[PDB]
Amino acid sequence: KSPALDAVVIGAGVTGIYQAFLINQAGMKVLGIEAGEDVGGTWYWNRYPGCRLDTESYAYGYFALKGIIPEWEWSENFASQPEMLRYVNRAADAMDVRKHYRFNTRVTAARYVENDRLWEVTLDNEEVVTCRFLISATGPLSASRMPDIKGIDSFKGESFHSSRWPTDAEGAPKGVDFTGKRVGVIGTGATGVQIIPIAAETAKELYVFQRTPNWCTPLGNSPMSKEKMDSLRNRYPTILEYVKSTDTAFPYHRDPRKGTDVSESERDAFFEELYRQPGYGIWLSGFRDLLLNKESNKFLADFVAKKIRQRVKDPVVAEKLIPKDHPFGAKRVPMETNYYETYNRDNVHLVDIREAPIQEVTPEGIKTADAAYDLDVIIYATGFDGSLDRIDIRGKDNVRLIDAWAEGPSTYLGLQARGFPNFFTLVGPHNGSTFCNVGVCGGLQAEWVLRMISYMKDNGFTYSEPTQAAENRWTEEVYADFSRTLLAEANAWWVKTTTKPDGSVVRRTLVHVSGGPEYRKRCEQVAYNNYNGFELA
Ligand SMILES: Cc1cc2nc3c(=O)[nH]c(=O)nc-3n(C[C@H](O)[C@H](O)[C@H](O)COP(=O)(O)OP(=O)(O)OC[C@H]3O[C@@H](n4cnc5c(N)ncnc54)[C@H](O)[C@@H]3O)c2cc1C
Ligand SMILES: NC(=O)c1ccc[n+]([C@@H]2O[C@H](COP(=O)([O-])OP(=O)(O)OC[C@H]3O[C@@H](n4cnc5c(N)ncnc54)[C@H](OP(=O)(O)O)[C@@H]3O)[C@@H](O)[C@H]2O)c1
Ligand code: NA
Repeated sequence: KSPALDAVVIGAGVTGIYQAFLINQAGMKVLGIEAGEDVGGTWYWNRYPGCRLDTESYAYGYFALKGIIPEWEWSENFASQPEMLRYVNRAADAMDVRKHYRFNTRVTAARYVENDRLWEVTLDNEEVVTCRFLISATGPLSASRMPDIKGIDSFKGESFHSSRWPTDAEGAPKGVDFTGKRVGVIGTGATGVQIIPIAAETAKELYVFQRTPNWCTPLGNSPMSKEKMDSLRNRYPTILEYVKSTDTAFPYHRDPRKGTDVSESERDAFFEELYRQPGYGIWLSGFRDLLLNKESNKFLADFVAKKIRQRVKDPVVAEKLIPKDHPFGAKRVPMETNYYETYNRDNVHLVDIREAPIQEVTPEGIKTADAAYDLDVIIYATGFDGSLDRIDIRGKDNVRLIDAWAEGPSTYLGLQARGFPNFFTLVGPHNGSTFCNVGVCGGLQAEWVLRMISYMKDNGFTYSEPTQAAENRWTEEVYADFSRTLLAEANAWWVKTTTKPDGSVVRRTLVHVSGGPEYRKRCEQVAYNNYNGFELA
């Protein structure tokens, strides 16, 4: 029995559509599957107020850099979601990729057929399709879901979850005019920090329910002149080589100096300058030991805390906005447009729900351990937590992917898992999404997988699976790299420690943090050497 398809690609975000385009371009038969109506992923689903890139538009736009849509015109230095969706749509047109997709269709199960070396993919628990290779591009973040909070359904006002915002016939978000309404926003991640300032413009009152403050820095967004855009486009071959060489694929690289190689005076001027410069420079152009050394991190953390105390008038509000929890840059840093100055407004209140946890949502609003809040609107900006978990993925011996990774993700090259032959996992925390410019990182990863699939076709191979030794070595290296950073202690739950019944200890990280260029170099050493570490047949 032979499969109907060379490959199934799950997902129509920037990663999946590019992967599908590439497979078809190589003269293979691909079917893409997408839950939503159309292309975009992130940029299709997230329509909340203030949704905007943290990556410079020209650097995220890999499809423009690569010469798929080089004529593309960015209107701002950090594109908003509507422009992002137009971008993805234009790319999809040029790739002529929509014809290879089933939209409005959810993959419910994927089961590997050992005797046939193929994947049975189940669509909406009904139709089954067969493919040689299954490729997930289901997103590094999973699921809009109501958060773990009692009484959400009881609220009589307007509810919004940030990743499911209601829209009008044009696709533009609706119910965004908060004139005369008392608003609650739960969560202060990158999503909340984008919503809060804009909600404040129209809301009668705004309560921010903050469980943990993040380190946020100014975005410094501005419009993009035609002159600048043309100048950038002309420089695209240089820009593409540059972003292909930095550790994150953002257009920034670490200063070669340690924090202690300069005086306190010099560090101060250095930070002051970066802080005022648009984009991630203050994080990604920092001293080389910023994420390796406690003292170095403290220099910058102390500086950013100084800035928060500058921008927020009330000294009490300010200290509750400054993290003590974690080092600077240990989470992907939220960038902001006048975030801190929002709290200076009369109609804006910070509610500390660490000290006073939410007990439940109510017909009238929200109830904390020591107060009740009457509200007309609640916005859940409460995040995402994996996209693969929602699919019943079964490998050899009917083993669940969920179980195989229960002790932490285990892969070779971040791309295949032993037990799951012919299955590629694109763009997730386990292969570097967390801190990447995903437009570039994801695109490069899809090209590598294409090259592997093409090699197998050329050689008549129909089976690929990592050896246990290659997978173990790779996964142990990924942990070792991670453990040398400050992230190890900062996010404890990012490490899975298993002490087996026999007494041995296994440590895995949920988050791969190695430099992109180094990671790709390793992938090419493997590929060139006839995919050493993969069993192929
Ligand atoms: C608000 C927001 C802002 C961001 N900004 C940046 C940024 O500035 N820079 C950056 O590098 N990264 C950013 N990211 C991270 C972002 O995930 C990537 O930039 C990128 O969009 C990921 O693309 P993707 O194709 O891999 O996944 P997605 O864009 O998430 O697409 C995955 C698709 O798969 C579909 N899918 C999932 N499961 C199934 C299934 N079972 N069956 C059928 N379809 C399924 C989903 O519907 C979705 O459309 C941001 C993320 C968010 C949420
Ligand atoms: N380009 C951009 O500027 C942009 C915009 C949005 C998102 N993103 C990316 O997408 C990722 C997700 O960001 P996000 O802001 O949507 O989510 P997030 O980072 O996970 O933050 C969710 C927020 O909600 C809180 N929270 C979660 N569950 C809660 C509950 N049950 N009750 C009360 N509070 C709760 C969290 O607090 P705790 O910390 O205590 O859990 C946190 O403050 C980010 O890592 C970011 O990189 C990027
Ligand atoms: Na105030």
